[PDB]
Amino acid sequence: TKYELKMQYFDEWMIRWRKFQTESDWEIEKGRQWWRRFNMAVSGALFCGLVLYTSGTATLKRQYGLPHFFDIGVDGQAKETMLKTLTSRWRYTPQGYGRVLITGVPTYILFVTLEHYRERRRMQQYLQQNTVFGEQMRRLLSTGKIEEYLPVNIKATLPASQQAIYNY
Amino acid sequence: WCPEVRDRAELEVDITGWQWWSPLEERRLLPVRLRSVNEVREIMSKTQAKKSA
Amino acid sequence: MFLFFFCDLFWLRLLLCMYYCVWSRLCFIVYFNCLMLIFDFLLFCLFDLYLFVGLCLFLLLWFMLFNLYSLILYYCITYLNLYLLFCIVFLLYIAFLFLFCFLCDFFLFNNLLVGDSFMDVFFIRFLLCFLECFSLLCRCLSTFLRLFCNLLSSHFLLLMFFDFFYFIFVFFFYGVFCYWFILFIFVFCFCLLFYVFLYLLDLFAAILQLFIFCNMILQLIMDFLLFLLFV
Amino acid sequence: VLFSTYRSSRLVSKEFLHGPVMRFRALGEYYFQRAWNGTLNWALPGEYRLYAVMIPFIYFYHRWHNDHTLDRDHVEKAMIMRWGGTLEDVRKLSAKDQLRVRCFTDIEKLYSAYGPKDTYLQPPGDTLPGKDFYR
Amino acid sequence: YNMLVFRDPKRRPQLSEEERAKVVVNQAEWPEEFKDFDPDDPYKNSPEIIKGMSSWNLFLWGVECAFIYQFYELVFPKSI
Amino acid sequence: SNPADHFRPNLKALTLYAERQHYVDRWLHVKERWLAPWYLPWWSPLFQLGTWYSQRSRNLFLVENHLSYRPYKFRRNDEDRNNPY
Amino acid sequence: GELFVRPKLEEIPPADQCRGFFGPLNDSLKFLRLLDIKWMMNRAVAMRREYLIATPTLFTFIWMFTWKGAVIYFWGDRAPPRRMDWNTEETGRLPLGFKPTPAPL
Amino acid sequence: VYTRWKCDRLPVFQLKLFTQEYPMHAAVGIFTIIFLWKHMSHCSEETERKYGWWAGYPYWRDPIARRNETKYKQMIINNDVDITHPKWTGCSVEQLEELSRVV
Amino acid sequence: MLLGGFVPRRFSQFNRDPCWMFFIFSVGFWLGEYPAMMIKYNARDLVYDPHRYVWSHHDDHH
Amino acid sequence: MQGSWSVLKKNCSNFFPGLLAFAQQTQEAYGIWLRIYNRQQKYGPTDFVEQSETFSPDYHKRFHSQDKNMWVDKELCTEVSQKEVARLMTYKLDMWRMAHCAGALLATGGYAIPFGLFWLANDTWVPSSFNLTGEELRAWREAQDLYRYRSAPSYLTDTKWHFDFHAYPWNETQERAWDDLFEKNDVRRDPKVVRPAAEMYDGFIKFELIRRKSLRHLCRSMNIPTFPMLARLCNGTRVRDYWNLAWCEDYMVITQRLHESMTDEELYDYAWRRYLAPYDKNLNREQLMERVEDYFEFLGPDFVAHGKAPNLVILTNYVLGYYNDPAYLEGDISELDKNDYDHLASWGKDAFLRRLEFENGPLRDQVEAHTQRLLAERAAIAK
Ligand SMILES: CCCCCCCCCCCCCCCCCC(=O)OC[C@H](COP(=O)([O-])OCC(O)COP(=O)([O-])OC[C@@H](COC(=O)CCCCCCCCCCCCCCCCC)OC(=O)CCCCCCCCCCCCCCCCC)OC(=O)CCCCCCCCCCCCCCCCC
Ligand SMILES: CCCCCCCCCCCCCCCCCC(=O)OC[C@H](COP(=O)([O-])OCC(O)COP(=O)([O-])OC[C@@H](COC(=O)CCCCCCCCCCCCCCCCC)OC(=O)CCCCCCCCCCCCCCCCC)OC(=O)CCCCCCCCCCCCCCCCC
Ligand SMILES: CCCCCCCCCCCCCCCCCC(=O)OC[C@H](COP(=O)([O-])OCC(O)COP(=O)([O-])OC[C@@H](COC(=O)CCCCCCCCCCCCCCCCC)OC(=O)CCCCCCCCCCCCCCCCC)OC(=O)CCCCCCCCCCCCCCCCC
Ligand SMILES: CCCCCCCCCCCCCCCCCC(=O)OC[C@H](COP(=O)([O-])OCC(O)COP(=O)([O-])OC[C@@H](COC(=O)CCCCCCCCCCCCCCCCC)OC(=O)CCCCCCCCCCCCCCCCC)OC(=O)CCCCCCCCCCCCCCCCC
Ligand SMILES: CCCCCCCCCCCCCCCCCC(=O)OC[C@H](COP(=O)([O-])OCC(O)COP(=O)([O-])OC[C@@H](COC(=O)CCCCCCCCCCCCCCCCC)OC(=O)CCCCCCCCCCCCCCCCC)OC(=O)CCCCCCCCCCCCCCCCC
Ligand SMILES: CCCCCCCCCCCCCCCCCC(=O)OC[C@H](COP(=O)([O-])OCC(O)COP(=O)([O-])OC[C@@H](COC(=O)CCCCCCCCCCCCCCCCC)OC(=O)CCCCCCCCCCCCCCCCC)OC(=O)CCCCCCCCCCCCCCCCC
Ligand SMILES: CCCCCCCCCCCCO[C@@H]1O[C@H](CO)[C@@H](O[C@H]2O[C@H](CO)[C@@H](O)[C@H](O)[C@H]2O)[C@H](O)[C@H]1O
Repeated sequence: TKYELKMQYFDEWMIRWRKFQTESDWEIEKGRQWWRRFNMAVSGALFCGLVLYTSGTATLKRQYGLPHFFDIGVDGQAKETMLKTLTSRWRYTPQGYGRVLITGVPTYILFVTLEHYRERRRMQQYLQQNTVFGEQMRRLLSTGKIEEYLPVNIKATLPASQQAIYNY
Repeated sequence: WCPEVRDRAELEVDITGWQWWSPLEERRLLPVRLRSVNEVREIMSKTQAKKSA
Repeated sequence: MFLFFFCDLFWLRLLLCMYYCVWSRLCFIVYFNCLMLIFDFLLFCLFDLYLFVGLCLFLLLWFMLFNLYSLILYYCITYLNLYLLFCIVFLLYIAFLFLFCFLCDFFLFNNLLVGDSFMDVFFIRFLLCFLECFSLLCRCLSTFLRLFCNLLSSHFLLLMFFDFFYFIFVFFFYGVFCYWFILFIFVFCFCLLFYVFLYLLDLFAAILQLFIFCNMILQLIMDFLLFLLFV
Repeated sequence: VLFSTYRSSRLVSKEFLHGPVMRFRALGEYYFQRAWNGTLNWALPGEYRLYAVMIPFIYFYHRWHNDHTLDRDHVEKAMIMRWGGTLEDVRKLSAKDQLRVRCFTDIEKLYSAYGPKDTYLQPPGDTLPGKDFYR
Repeated sequence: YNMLVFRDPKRRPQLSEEERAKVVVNQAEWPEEFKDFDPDDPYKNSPEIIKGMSSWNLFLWGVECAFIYQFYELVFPKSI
Repeated sequence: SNPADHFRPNLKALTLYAERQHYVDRWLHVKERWLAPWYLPWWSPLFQLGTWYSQRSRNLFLVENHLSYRPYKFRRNDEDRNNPY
Repeated sequence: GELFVRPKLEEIPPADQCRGFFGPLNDSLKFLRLLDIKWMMNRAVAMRREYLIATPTLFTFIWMFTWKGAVIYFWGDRAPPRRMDWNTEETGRLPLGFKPTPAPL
Repeated sequence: VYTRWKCDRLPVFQLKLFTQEYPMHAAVGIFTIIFLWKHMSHCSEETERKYGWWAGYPYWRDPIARRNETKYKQMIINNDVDITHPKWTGCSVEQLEELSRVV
Repeated sequence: MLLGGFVPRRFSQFNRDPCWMFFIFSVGFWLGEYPAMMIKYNARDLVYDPHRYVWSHHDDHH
Repeated sequence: MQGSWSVLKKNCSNFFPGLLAFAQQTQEAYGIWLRIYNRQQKYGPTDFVEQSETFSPDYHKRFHSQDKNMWVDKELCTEVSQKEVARLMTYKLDMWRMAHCAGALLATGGYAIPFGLFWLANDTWVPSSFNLTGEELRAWREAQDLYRYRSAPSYLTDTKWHFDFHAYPWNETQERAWDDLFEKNDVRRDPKVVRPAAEMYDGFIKFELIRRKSLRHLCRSMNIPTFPMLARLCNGTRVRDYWNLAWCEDYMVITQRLHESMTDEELYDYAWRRYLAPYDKNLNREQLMERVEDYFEFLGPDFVAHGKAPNLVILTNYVLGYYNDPAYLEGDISELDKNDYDHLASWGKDAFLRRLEFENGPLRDQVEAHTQRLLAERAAIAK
């Protein structure tokens, strides 16, 4: 299922009618942002791990060998530990397109899958909302079209000092 | 009717070789000329001596 | 908002088509230094240092078709806008800069930290590095600003002087028939001299500004070029 | 397979419009393909006659465009604002009156910043209409 | 010579004085266009492009064109 | 003023106007039409290129909580500094 | 200007010789090397790793001159006003008696 | 022999030039074009009146008002919009009729 | 680059080449438009517009 | 080669059989490569196995080093035969092109179908397995040779122009080697005369410093797909692997003299994989043997002695010189009797042209003498 094609219209409409954005929807969007950042972090960690695993033995020796910039002692211990751990077993160290594929395709797949499922989660969350945004989302998924000016049609709640327009 | 020159120039330009001066190759080839008869005699004598030894 | 307009080069495009349907040699170039970067033999560069030649030649042609012909009265410099020139210089300068940066050779920037180890790192060298990193962008901005301001000022001055000359020539030529004809003749001769001088100055300045515009970009490129020696 | 990427794939015969093309090339080559026609970056040729012919033509067509399309707008604005503020009011005048007004506009253009300012500043005591004449 | 910024090109001599002195000049073989040839006025005898059309005539033609351009509206004015 | 007016393009022919909402919506419709078919899986790089950046920008806009007021981009008058409305 | 050759392992001075803001962070003060920026700069200069100082700067400038500059200019949040228009959290809720459409099923 | 400039057609040479000769420049140009059309593609009516006309805005006919009138008429007619709806007017239809009878 | 070409020695030679003929025609236009403007814009019967003080560009650009 | 409908039909008909054959070849080549990789990892030098880093002296960019990152397995004949190596090389080419096509398909979903139609209409980028008959294989080889002809001259010109513009040879023998290296295939080049160019260019540029544009041209000339090129260290790795396999096979053949016992078609294929023998030349066994012996001689004794081949850039130029055909010249010499500027005859000569003809014509000496005498007289009168 392709949720982005449906959700783009809803996002544009919300930006156009952001005045009726309840704190719940704002929290939903903040959570979406946080999950995007988390997905970026985990994908970057996976990419770094794959890069390190496929790195050449001489490259690892140069990177995790002498000299030590700080020379505190913990730095050298950690570098030696990592170097021994990497160089103990045999590792597939491809070069060129092969390393590119190995390091990128898993990262891209992970990031895209996480983002797509988070988008589905956000669609569900907006469906479960009891606000005008949730009603708009449900109507969009029902009729397939975005109904603009909906908040004023169904007379969504307004501040006490702005209810004169509904006075009809 | 001088295809070699055409091809070389076109290829040099198509590979970002815009410059039209080659001082080094000219320096290598500028003093080339057909030898005189006496020079040919001397060269032949040198070759004969080399072959003999 | 979408405005449809045309450049003022259609006749010049027609002339280019007419006179360049057949090949012709080129021996005079405004900025010849883009072709000869290396002067000491046996020095060679693995970087594509000759990539700027085509852009240089095209920019020279475009700016010469516009600026030089602008001296003709009522000719329009269609591109004469500050931010448009900024966009052009941004394109060129930032493209070359990102070409150098995509190389992913951090040592290339070691020369940014000015001075030697004797100088204090934090209070002298780091400040100098900051100033130089700022100076790169300032050089870009100065290039585009200079190109804009030279043309603007030159054409303002030309318009004002031409207006004054028209005024005096039309509304005070009758003085030739009067007893104060000598004053009018002196003024007219001075105006002719000023006219000639201004035209010569503008002609020279346009070409010189194009030369400088290309030289700034070439200097940017040269600042990060490293030459190996043949052995 | 649909379209060729090579310029060698001809779409017409070699003799198509040969004569007119030869005439056009003769026009192009006669004055330009000469030793003394050394261009500066393809923009400034060495033949004097090229300048002598092209500068006047460029000036002529630019001036015609400016006079009949650009300054005409300013002239029309002046006529409209000074004689009713509407096009019909101007058309109510005769051709000679319009000519007089347009020539006065030309006078103003010629004076510019180097001339008397009574042409647009009303001296005190003047009996001519002011700015609120049509208001 | 010069006409504004346009300078008349001059052919560089190629013969030495000794060789030059031995040259025999025979203007009978020269074309009628170039006889008594003068470097300072080589086109004095050059034919006119149009017979009877003087430079002053063209100058006056341009002046008349300018006068028309400036005076036609005075005689045949048109409404806006 | 008059000398400054001489530095304008001299060959303006036509001007067209269009609201940002309208053409953005039309572009979204075209993008949906071309990205809808089944033979373009959602995990394809093309689909992500089409959708992810737009989604991220719109989410950033929605999450925005600014203490200041940003005047409407397409007001009738934006030249008065003392009237943001 | 000229070609750069990385120093050999034996040409790199020891860490103890490096100086901080006030003085060398020798034994009993090694863990302070992490926090002293000037000590790190001097160590990088000694180790010929000057790029660590120059690369972050230049890139930062670029990042400001290219992407963040305009982002701040066009979308940045200006200083808040004295009298603030806080949100009453009253808008958005559906009215009483409204029958929302059923969710997909 | 084969050369891109002499053998390939113009579109192919254009793609090759801007993909394998000057790709970074093309990328920067596209970026700048997008920026210009995203942030420098709007002109308010007041701005048009001030600077948008060669000789000045002709207030005696107000072409901007006519343009907007045509725009709104076309939108209303094509989209079948009831401009008498309470949201547009802020009052019920009966109140509108009462006002019409009053004035 | 101003390298060469036909160069008339004096005015009378401008008719020896079509290009210079057109050039001299253009010069005649250029120089003769000025006397025309003198005669037209300094005429006795020329009259300033009575409504010249009703409106001016100075108030418009101000 | 340009696409065509006949080739499109051929490839469409043989699409699925071609895929099946490619899968079988993939299994076989995976087995062969597993053997070779195990042998390399077990008996390879420490630098080769550990992938020692070689950085450029200007921008410190890592690239494969010919001496360290390339190793010739002299004892590979025990585990792997020559035919298996040739099969692996052919499969590597086919797999590269198939992988690029598959990447395009995965990237663009179902929108690559028309591009697939363009692909199947030309044999340039289709695998060899798509040909099920001799005529189809001949056409495919012709297309590959056409691509090589299209690409190689640019690479050769790039190398020669850069070196000649930025450097010159040290001694006369180097000059002769450099000049004779880039001769057209219509003449026979002596490998002994040409070899010193390898050391000279090693002095100028090694394989570790090869530029990205030159690499692109070389990969084009080797029928290696270049889009997306990406960094220079991917196609560089492909080139290194292919030439390492070729060098191993060459050492095997030289040691075992297999080429003498090799049959005509197999010999032609062996030369072709070295870019020595185009199929359109219709070479016989004598010419193939001569070219192969010249290639072995160019490799030099040091190749057998220590497994060290000459500079790879110069080797590639030398081998690709066989695809640098003489510049075409068509048309009878009688065509030179025509004229090119008849269309201008109607225009005649203007005053300036008449003056130039008069001054620089056969009467030039008389005019010069008259002018100089007149000028001298005028100067004397002035003084
Ligand atoms: C190679 C290229 C060379 C050539 C370069 C040429 C160009 C010149 C260079 C300069 C650039 C010029 C600019 C050109 C235009 C480019 C486009 C552009 O500018 O877009 C910016 C544009 C700016 O955003 P925006 O549109 O203005 O909107 C602003 C909003 O913030 C947007 O909101 P959002 O929702 O998108 O979120 C964005 C988020 C982005 O971040 C995230 O989403 C989360 C983090 C992502 C991490 C990614 C992976 C990193 C590695 C993971 C771990 C690996 C190791 C694993 C193993 C460990 C073993 C122990 O950032 C934030 O909002 C900030 C969050 C920070 C949280 C901090 C919390 C405090 C604790 C942590 C910090 C303090 C630690 C102290 C420790 C002290 C110890 C003593 O886009 C972004 O920056 C965000 C989107 C892209 C994110 C990419 C993330 C990866 C970045 C690369 C990392 C690796 C390379 C760098 C290191 C290399 C070392 C060798
Ligand atoms: C529609 C899809 C959209 C996709 C968008 C994403 C981007 C494009 C995707 C990929 C496109 C295909 C082509 C990519 C380039 C290929 C390059 C190449 O040929 O490499 C060959 C090369 C193979 O050759 P090799 O001989 O095996 O090894 C190379 C030699 O070592 C070479 O030896 P060497 O001598 O050259 O050694 C030097 C080498 C050494 O490096 C390597 O080669 C090693 C591999 C790279 C390591 C990178 C990680 C380094 C550590 C990062 C630590 C971060 C900590 C942060 C902590 C934060 C805590 C809060 O290079 C370096 O030193 C460069 C280091 C990187 C510097 C980064 C500077 C960034 C500045 C940022 C400025 C500010 C940005 C804005 C502001 C942001 C913040 C607000 O490949 C690699 O080594 C790795 C290739 C990886 C390719 C990229 C994979 C992409 C995955 C994407 C996943 C996410 C998708 C998101 C989709 C979103 C929706 C659409
Ligand atoms: C609603 C009203 C209508 C308008 C609708 C507009 C819709 C707009 C949609 C929204 C667009 C938003 C974005 C707009 C941004 C604009 C930016 C801008 O203007 O920047 C300035 C910038 C100015 O650039 P420039 O430096 O002046 O150079 C561009 C020039 O085109 C010169 O550059 P170049 O010379 O390098 O170009 C190459 C040139 C190379 O040179 C040539 O090929 C020479 C010819 C040049 C033609 C182009 C110049 C046009 C000159 C003015 C118009 C000519 C007269 C037209 C007469 C119209 C009468 C009503 O070749 C061509 O131009 C190829 C086309 C040749 C056509 C030949 C046709 C032959 C037909 C023969 C038929 C025979 C039938 C026989 C039947 C017998 C039966 C018995 O403009 C551009 O760069 C192009 C902007 C275009 C943007 C796309 C617009 C959408 C497409 C609209 C097409 C409308 C077609 C229907 C019209 C129907 C009549 C009303
Ligand atoms: C569904 C998700 C999709 C995601 C989006 C994907 C978008 C498309 C991107 C391209 C993806 C790959 C396409 C298929 C390629 C075929 C497989 C392959 O690698 O072939 C080998 C071959 C390796 O090339 P090489 O130069 O020989 O490698 C040098 C190494 O030293 C070689 O090392 P060596 O010398 O030791 O030799 C080893 C050799 C020895 O073996 C042999 O000799 C036997 C043959 C083995 C290979 C057979 C290949 C057959 C290809 C044709 C297949 C049939 C096609 C049929 C088409 C018609 C169908 C109707 O075996 C290999 O070739 C192994 C190579 C390493 C494996 C690479 C695969 C990694 C990714 C797969 C795992 C993913 C896990 C995800 C986990 C998720 C967790 C959350 O691949 C290529 O030709 C390279 C690809 C060329 C196109 C590049 C296009 C740009 C790619 C940029 C990627 C950036 C990251 C992703 C984000 C993108 C954002 C813009
Ligand atoms: C069922 C099958 C099996 C399953 C599938 C298997 C997988 C298949 C897929 C993989 C296949 C791979 C192999 C493909 C090989 C063939 C490739 C190819 O195309 O060859 C050229 C191929 C001919 O090849 P060939 O004859 O065999 O010669 C090959 C030679 O070896 C010549 O070789 P060459 O090397 O010299 O040629 C190479 C040439 C290839 O190119 C070409 O040759 C150009 C082709 C197009 C030419 C078009 C000319 C005609 C234009 C007409 C315009 C309209 C006219 C008016 C129409 C009016 C209609 C009413 O140049 C290039 O390679 C340039 C590459 C450029 C790459 C662009 C990358 C852009 C990246 C963007 C920047 C990103 C930066 C990072 C940003 C990161 C941000 C975070 O071209 C054609 O066949 C021309 C087709 C033209 C079609 C008609 C015109 C277009 C129609 C468009 C319709 C649109 C409809 C919708 C409109 C909607 C409007 C709203
Ligand atoms: C006079 C006016 C005429 C008209 C002019 C028209 C207006 C043009 C204006 C602008 C022109 C310049 C634009 C330049 C942009 C900047 C370029 C740049 O920075 O490039 C850097 C850089 C330069 O490339 P390069 O690899 O160094 O060498 C380029 C040479 O051309 C390689 O040359 P080579 O000789 O070394 O190799 C030759 C041969 C070598 O042979 C091979 O390599 C074997 C065959 C390989 C097949 C392809 C393998 C691909 C593998 C996967 C690649 C990664 C995918 C990433 C994920 C997907 C992202 C979408 O390769 C080929 O034959 C390539 C065939 C490609 C045919 C397609 C060309 C485009 C035609 C238009 C089709 C699309 C129209 C869309 C718009 C209309 C929609 C209705 O680009 C890359 O690194 C390539 C990245 C490619 C990523 C995928 C494409 C991303 C762009 C968006 C695609 C959207 C698809 C939409 C589908 C339909 C939707 C409805
Ligand atoms: C491959 C990885 C798969 C992971 C699958 C899921 C793992 C288990 C759940 C992980 C933890 C989730 O818990 C997560 O906590 C953070 C707070 O820290 C919440 O985040 C909340 O508070 C933070 C506080 O800064 C706000 O910025 C954010 O807007 C708000 O939503 C997330 O809404 C919640 O989802």
